[PDB]
Amino acid sequence: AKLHDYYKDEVVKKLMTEFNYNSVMQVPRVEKITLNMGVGEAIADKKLLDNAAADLAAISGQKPLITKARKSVAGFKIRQGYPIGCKVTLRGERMWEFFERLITIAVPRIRDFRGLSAKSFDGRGNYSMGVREQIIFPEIDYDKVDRVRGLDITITTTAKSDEEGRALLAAFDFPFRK
Amino acid sequence: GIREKIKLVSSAGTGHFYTTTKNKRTKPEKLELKKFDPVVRQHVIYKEAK
Amino acid sequence: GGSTRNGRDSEAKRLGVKRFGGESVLAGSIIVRQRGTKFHAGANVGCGRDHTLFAKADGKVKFEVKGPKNRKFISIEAE
Amino acid sequence: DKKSARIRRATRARRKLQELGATRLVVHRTPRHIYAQVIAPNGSEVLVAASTVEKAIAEQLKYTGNKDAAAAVGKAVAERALEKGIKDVSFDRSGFQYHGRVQALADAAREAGLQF
Amino acid sequence: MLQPKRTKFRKMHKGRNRGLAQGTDVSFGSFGLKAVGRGRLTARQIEAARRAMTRAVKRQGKIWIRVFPDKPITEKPLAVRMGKGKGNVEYWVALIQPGKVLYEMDGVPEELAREAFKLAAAKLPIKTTFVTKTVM
RNA sequence: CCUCCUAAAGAGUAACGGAGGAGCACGAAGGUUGGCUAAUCCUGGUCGGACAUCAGGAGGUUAGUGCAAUGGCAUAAGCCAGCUUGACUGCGAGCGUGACGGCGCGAGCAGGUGCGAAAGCAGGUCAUAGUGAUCCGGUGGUUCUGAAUGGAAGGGCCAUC
RNA sequence: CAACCCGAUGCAAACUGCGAAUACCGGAGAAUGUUAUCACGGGAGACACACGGCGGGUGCUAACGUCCGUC
RNA sequence: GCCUGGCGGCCGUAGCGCGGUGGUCCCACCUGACCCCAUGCCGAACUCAGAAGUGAAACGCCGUAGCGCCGAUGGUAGUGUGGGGUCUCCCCAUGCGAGAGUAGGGAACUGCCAGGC
Ligand SMILES: [Mg+2]
Ligand SMILES: [Mg+2]
Ligand SMILES: [Mg+2]
Ligand SMILES: [Mg+2]
Ligand SMILES: [Mg+2]
Ligand SMILES: [Mg+2]
Ligand SMILES: [Mg+2]
Ligand SMILES: [Mg+2]
Repeated sequence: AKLHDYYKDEVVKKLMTEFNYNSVMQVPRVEKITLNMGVGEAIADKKLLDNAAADLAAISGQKPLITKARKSVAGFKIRQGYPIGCKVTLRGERMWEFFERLITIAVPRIRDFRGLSAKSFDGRGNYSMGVREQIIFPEIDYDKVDRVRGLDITITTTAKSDEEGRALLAAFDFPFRK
Repeated sequence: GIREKIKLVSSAGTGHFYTTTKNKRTKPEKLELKKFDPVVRQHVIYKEAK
Repeated sequence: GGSTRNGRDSEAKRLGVKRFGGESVLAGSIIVRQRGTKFHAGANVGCGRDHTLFAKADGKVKFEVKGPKNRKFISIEAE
Repeated sequence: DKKSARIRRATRARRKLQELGATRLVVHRTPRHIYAQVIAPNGSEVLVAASTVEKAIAEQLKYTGNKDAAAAVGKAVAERALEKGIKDVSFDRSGFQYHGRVQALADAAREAGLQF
Repeated sequence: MLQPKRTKFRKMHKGRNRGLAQGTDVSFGSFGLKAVGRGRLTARQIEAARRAMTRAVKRQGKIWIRVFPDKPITEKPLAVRMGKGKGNVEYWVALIQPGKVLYEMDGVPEELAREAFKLAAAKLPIKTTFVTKTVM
């Protein structure tokens, strides 16, 4: 909860005045990181799936949820069932600890990262940016992996607006781009 | 069709038995499930089922 | 040419409209292929496999309309 | 609404109880409290009741809704619904997974004498 | 030359009319043709009339057609026995009844519109009349 | 044989009338207990593009239903999982529907099951198609009968091909 | 070039967020009706109908046409 | 009587939207989570032990008629029996009499038990 405390400390108040909030029980709280990584493919290999899973199982201290299809009406293929991903949301402590893991060592462990999207947000006020490629960060070994990786990440905050979404993260150490 | 008829026999010495169908083309495992044996008037384990 | 054929009788309907003698279990309504057309309620219920409004204990028939979203509902109070 | 969900879960048996028209023993739960009441078949008038929201019980209680605390609540409605000449009733966990406090109290009213 | 692009069914029962349509008064132009009689337009008539209608107004103004065929109407071949399956959809009729609003004009003098719908009802079974916009 | 219209708001109705389907499928796609709920669009997201997976918002049975159509379904019958064998045996108040043969619905009772803490639910599948009477025989069971008597062949009865 | 959506206008046997007359089913009541009603049993004949009215399929809302419902 | 919770009646003039609003009573979030129990990943949900905080969300109220919804009187359509004209349609007598639309209504009402003022 390292960064978690920071929220209650530096954050919250920063927003309480900047956003001029009336109740501490309003300040846009951080509502679990999601993580997905729609590996897909499978068919060709099928093993790369559990690979993309084991990879996530490392990126995160929890257990990957190898998701399935749904519509089946997919040109690519897919038939109702059939593996195709591994969301794996974040759990409170592990969540913030993760929010710490990255932004402090992940985003830092770049490839050429010269700023971060300031519009990866939504309408409600939630951000979700793709890493483009797993930076090999604290995962099961480094030079010991497989054909690339990459994945997606979403924050999702109680922010009533994308604007308020900016305040959050901004109060933290979100590198962003400006 | 492809659904052959099966004869679930009683594990008890009684010659009593049940009848139904099965798709041996995909379910080679001999079916058993336990039913009621009128003769002994007591439930038991019925067998025999392609 | 294709056009032809058709099912047989298949009555299914109200055979015990409103209050009736309602014996131990007449029918009150055999309008199969339903649940909402006629719902099992009151002293009467059953609603056999073929969605046939059973009708228990002897008495009169009511034919009501209760619960959220219309819902006919049949039952048999005492007489 | 997490509440709107719990309702439909019980809307089932709650209808089954009506079907049989048996005096059900409702039991609503909440973070800080544990309620209980024996409503009549008609589901309009309640015969008895006993909830942690009543001083008499709260006093003798450490913390409202503490299992062993959400037990006397049942033992109470029990006798309370026995001196009334009431007995042999149906339990309605009202959507609450029969396992925690609701699990208890039920054994309380059960042990107390209630038939169910 | 005006029929439905699709129909869940190939043939419709004979049926019949019952007078008094719905489109009583104009609600698009300010003139138009009225029913006055019960009948049915072979859809080919509605077009035959439209052409005469258009080619009279020169171009000025706009026109409307509140009537539509949608009705199959079959026919049985010549030398062919009876009762051997329903005939084949030959054309498409447009059931109309008294009060029915056939067409409608607006951007053209009533003197023209009038002397235009006449050159229309000439190519029509049902006896039509003339109508105005009417504030109500 | 099943479904809709024809069919005039009970049942039922004809045509070489207008339109489709069945001759099966499932040891789970049955039972129960526990839990879940869509289609579609918008927006924002590595490879993800018309169309995979993810996040939110709108949406509300327009999804789904093993297979036609109609009716039905959120207490879901629709979906997931645990454990199971009630797709049990003998009966059956009372009804519906047939000229008849017959077909259908069925609470409750007796014996034994299963699932559940429990109330309770289960006598196959959401229902309505998935079917062949009789005879002549085949198989298993039965101390019913068995042409002088004891057996036996054969016959009956029950299950079944 | 145009669907979706929005407002204005229609159409439907296999459309329905509405909805009659009315028929039908059951209950109570008076009057009337040589029991008209139901059950069982002896004897039947009859299962080519026709026209007209009304509601329809089919035909051309043709036929002293044809196939139903009903009088 | 004011407010709140549980359970029902009746199910749109009871709903939706929008604005205001209530709190450490009740409720809600909320805290903590080895554990009971739970996640085809997550203490999100269920589940347990409970502060600190806030009514923010939800919920409950109140106001508001923009979207629902209820909805006549009158006229219109249809129709039973009797009669009449008639190209397949319609008229008259007389009973029954819609649907839509208009007037207008309308921001639910109500019982039982419990807890706060
Ligand atoms: Mg009928
Ligand atoms: Mg996208
Ligand atoms: Mg089926
Ligand atoms: Mg009729
Ligand atoms: Mg004959
Ligand atoms: Mg004849
Ligand atoms: Mg005849
Ligand atoms: Mg003739």
